[PDB]
Amino acid sequence: INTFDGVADYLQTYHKLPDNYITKSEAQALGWVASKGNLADVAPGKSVGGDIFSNREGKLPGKSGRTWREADINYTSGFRNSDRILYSSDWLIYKTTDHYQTFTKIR
Repeated sequence: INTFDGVADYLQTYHKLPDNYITKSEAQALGWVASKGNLADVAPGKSVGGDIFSNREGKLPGKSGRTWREADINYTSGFRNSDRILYSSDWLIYKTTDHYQTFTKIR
């Protein structure tokens, strides 16, 4: 599952990202080399997702004790694309299609 709707629904319902996601640290460990654009070479079918998103430009809504995490969307192979899903600890879901420049709420 790696589509906006698909990951959005999965998260709200199962409260974890689907099995095709790995964090950046786990992908680095597995052999992911960002400037080589090789994720799909060292980890076919996998997307990076689950890392904490700091929210410093402060574009997404904050709240006492709320954490934001991210996951890449639409990724198949090559260099990571510009699409990301943003999900809080309390399950508000937002998406970005321009490298966190703008966000739209989707759930």
